[PDB]
Amino acid sequence: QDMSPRQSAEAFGVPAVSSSWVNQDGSTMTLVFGAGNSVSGFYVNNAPGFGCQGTPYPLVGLTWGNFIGFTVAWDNATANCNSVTSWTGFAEAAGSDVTIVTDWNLAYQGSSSGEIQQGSDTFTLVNKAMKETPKM
Amino acid sequence: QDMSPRQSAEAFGVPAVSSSWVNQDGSTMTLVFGAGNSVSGFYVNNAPGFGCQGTPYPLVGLTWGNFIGFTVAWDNATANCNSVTSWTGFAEAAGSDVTIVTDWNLAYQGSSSGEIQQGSDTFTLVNKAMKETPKM
Amino acid sequence: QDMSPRQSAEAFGVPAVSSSWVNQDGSTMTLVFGAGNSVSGFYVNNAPGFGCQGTPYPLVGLTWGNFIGFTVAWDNATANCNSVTSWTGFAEAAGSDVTIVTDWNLAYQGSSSGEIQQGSDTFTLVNKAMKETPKM
Amino acid sequence: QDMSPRQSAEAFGVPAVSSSWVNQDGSTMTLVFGAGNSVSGFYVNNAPGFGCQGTPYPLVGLTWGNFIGFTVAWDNATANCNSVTSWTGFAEAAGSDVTIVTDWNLAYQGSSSGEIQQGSDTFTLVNKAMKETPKM
Amino acid sequence: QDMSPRQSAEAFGVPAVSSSWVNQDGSTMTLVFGAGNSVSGFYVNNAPGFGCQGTPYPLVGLTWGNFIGFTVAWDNATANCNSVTSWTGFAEAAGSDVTIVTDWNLAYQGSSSGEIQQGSDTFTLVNKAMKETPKM
Amino acid sequence: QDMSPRQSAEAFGVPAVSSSWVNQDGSTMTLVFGAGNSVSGFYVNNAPGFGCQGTPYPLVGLTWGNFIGFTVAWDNATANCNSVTSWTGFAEAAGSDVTIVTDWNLAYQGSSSGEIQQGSDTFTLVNKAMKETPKM
Amino acid sequence: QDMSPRQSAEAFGVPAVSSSWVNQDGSTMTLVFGAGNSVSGFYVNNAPGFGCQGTPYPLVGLTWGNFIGFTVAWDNATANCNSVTSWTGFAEAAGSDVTIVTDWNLAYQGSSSGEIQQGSDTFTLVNKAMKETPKM
Amino acid sequence: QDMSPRQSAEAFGVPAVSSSWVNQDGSTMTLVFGAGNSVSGFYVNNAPGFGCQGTPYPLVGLTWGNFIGFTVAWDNATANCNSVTSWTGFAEAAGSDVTIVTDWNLAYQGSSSGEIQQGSDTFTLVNKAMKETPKM
Repeated sequence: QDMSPRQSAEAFGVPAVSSSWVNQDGSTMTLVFGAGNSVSGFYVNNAPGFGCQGTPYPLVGLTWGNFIGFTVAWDNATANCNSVTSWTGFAEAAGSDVTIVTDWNLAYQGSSSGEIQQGSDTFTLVNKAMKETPKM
Repeated sequence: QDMSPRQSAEAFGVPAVSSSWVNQDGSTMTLVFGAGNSVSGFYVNNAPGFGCQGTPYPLVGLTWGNFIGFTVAWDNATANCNSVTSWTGFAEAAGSDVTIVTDWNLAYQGSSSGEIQQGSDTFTLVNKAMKETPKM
Repeated sequence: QDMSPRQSAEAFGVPAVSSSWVNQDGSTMTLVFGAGNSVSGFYVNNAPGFGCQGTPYPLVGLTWGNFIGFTVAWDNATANCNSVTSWTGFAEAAGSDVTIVTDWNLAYQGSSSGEIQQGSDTFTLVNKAMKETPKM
Repeated sequence: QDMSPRQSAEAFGVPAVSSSWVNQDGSTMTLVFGAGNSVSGFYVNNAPGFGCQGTPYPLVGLTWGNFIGFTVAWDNATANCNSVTSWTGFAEAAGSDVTIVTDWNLAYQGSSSGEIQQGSDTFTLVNKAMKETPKM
Repeated sequence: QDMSPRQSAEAFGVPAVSSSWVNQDGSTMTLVFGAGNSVSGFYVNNAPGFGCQGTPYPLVGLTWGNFIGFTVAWDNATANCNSVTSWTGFAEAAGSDVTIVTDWNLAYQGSSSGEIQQGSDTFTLVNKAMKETPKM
Repeated sequence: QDMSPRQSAEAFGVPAVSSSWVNQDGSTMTLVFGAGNSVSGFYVNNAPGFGCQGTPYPLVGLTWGNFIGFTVAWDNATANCNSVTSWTGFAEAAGSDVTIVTDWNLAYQGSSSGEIQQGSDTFTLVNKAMKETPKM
Repeated sequence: QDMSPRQSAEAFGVPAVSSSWVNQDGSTMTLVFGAGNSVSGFYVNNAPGFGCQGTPYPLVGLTWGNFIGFTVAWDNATANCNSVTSWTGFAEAAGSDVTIVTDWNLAYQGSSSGEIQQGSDTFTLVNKAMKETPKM
Repeated sequence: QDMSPRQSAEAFGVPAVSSSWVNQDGSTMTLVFGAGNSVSGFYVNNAPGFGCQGTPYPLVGLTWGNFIGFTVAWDNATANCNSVTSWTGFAEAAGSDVTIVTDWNLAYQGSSSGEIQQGSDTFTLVNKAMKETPKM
């Protein structure tokens, strides 16, 4: 019935409970599946024109099968951008790769009220590089 | 420094760490602010045409200030609709009322392919009903 | 020695650690077996004339074998009816169905004095509804 | 909004988060109020004609204001009686004392099926005796 | 080689992680083996001349192999005797019973001074009584 | 009501929750007062003729007022002496000149059966040395 | 006198429990002071010639007063450089900045042998940037 | 995937999760491998000329493979030396003849500012002595 971390990750299409990802903007995140359909990790935004680039912010969400959603609040020790984003989407095998198709909403303060900017990210699974040394 | 539950709730616009809400469809949810910008609670969906209606599903998200994001996976002990939804939005006063303006995304399995349906929910704060009795 | 969740669930008569139930009134609850004979879940009361209807309230109890007891306090973020109810009873097959035969007591505030109302609920196990989709 | 252990105990009518009690049969229990309306402790049954007399069994329940319910499974390391009892009731000041009026149901295995035996216990608060020595 | 609860209990000479015991005075206790050599449980003193008889008091201690030590502070919700006792000893076969042979020290306040009383309790293992009705 | 760590320490006659001690043989220990009468720490045995000397072994016990009991199992990652000891005793406080008078029992394997050796240690409180460099 | 997070951070010379830092190479880290002298956080290496650049790696360590030590294992979901680094050093005013002066050792596999590289990083405290829109 | 405690130890070259060590100066420590690359334990400093000798101080660090880093803050309940040290190094394993080659840095208060002393320790693994009595 209830999914373990590994089974939840396998049902999403990934071997490991920890998984590294990059999107089309070069933005990166780590996804960690846990108990009760949970998802945790960290997101680094490298999207052109976005404040709060280049440092990690925590993410939390939930998953079932190929489907996922997660949110990031743009708050950490380095920089706050007074906004939060949630992604929702699904996972598919796209060759020997694994991708995630998502759409996202970013809620933030505009000139006269709150606004919500929409977008779309496609994430690509990154194989853990076992380098064998820290030289080069 | 960092936001306590009461502080986080206050910053969002609500006097108490737990809060009940209802949207335009009669959908209901409870929101509980915790530490490190966390958000948890339960969602009961009463949206016309939606397949997992009437029972509570866990939600989890994050907040900062007036801004919020959260996710429900459509899986509990009563019913599974093989899908997840994420909401993102902001609080704002509408008189002595408090509302949450959100846009949402629902990722689910279509005929051949993953699909993302989109929409908007507005939530209105519901004061804890204080009866002296369970009799009518 | 001591009962694990799955073991405790099995001994009670149910194949899975989480289970959904409905009584004669359409009242619903979820039951989750844990360690040390524990029982937890949520109750939604739809009993005619009852003042805290339609929303979930936490329950907690204990089990051994076919036998169970649990309590709900009529307090959540939506509504408070200044009362608590305890159920006690046993599981028994009724064909391929599983039922819980319970008697209950509700302690509440009357006109001058604390009062205890009594009754009987029968619960019937509800199989997890497995849709491929949230669309209809 | 949410009650602390002390406030929950005060709302029940007792100074301390821990409280000792004796009923009309000389049965004894300890009540420990916790967070989220919780109640834990231990029950020793000295009721004429009951197996499982004279050792403590854990209790769990919930409370709001003067109202309480809690259950005991007749299982511990000393003796199992394959049954569980839940009490429900209310607290009142009865002179300088504090009492609890409860009714209870005991679910157990009868000769041809499950049965539920009802009863009534009145518990009296016992002041912690500070003896000042273990001699006499 | 770090011991599990079952392994620790088995090395002490009992089949199970929880065990019930009785000493020469009718005093009773429950022993629970944990991780890191740990021991917890509950003690009921029915020794002639001791205050603080007839109610359970937490115990805590450690074990290695056949050897054990544990302490009870004479403080619970019912009564405080402003004193503590420690037991130290060993398990041994006495026929097909299992016993624990122990010496004990009780520290308490005398007429002018701290004092330490000493003696020996021998404990015999009690099989869990499976009565399978609470009738008798 | 319940005793806090600081309160439990102050009652015992020491101004901090963590405290350092040495006995007549130069054996040393640290005592950490916690919730629920609890006591934990480490013991370093420098007693002539004892086999498990010079390394720290965990202790646990309980306290009330100026009374205390604790045990040490003679098992850690350096050496095992297949034995356990418990101390019971009382504190005697004049300012920062604080002593614990104790008696102890050592249970171990003799040549033909279990045996218990008795002894007395006097512990004296060591004021934390605040040296401001590791240099000499 | 046992230090709280805020007290520990203040003794190190930073206002807050979390802090962001940058070293002479553009490497970045986040420091989080906890209880029991503890330190945790995340490190991003942008040092010239180092593998495992540009992603966050957990750190952990301890502190007393102005003094700190911490370790990073070069392993995360993105990349493993089969090596670990520790930093040790002290905080000092440099103008109205706050710096940490540190020496470090990196242990890694060389052509035949374990090897240890050494150097110095100086870290400067970065104020949290409150941008209050994610635009730019 | 993620490394278990046992796996992390085996990778480091030691057969148990808890392990005892001694360096050239007779300083001793215990190393405990846990989840997430984590390392904890205690360090006893017997180095000539060092101010915080003969008592255990906590360590924490991280490991990957045969590489390790850990720090000790020179603060405990016996003595504070207002300084911290970190070791980094690698294990060298031939059967049960296992060594850790390390280098260390000691940060402390000099006469005019912070200073960092460097050194090298070689640790050698000590096989847990299984002595079967505390007697000699």
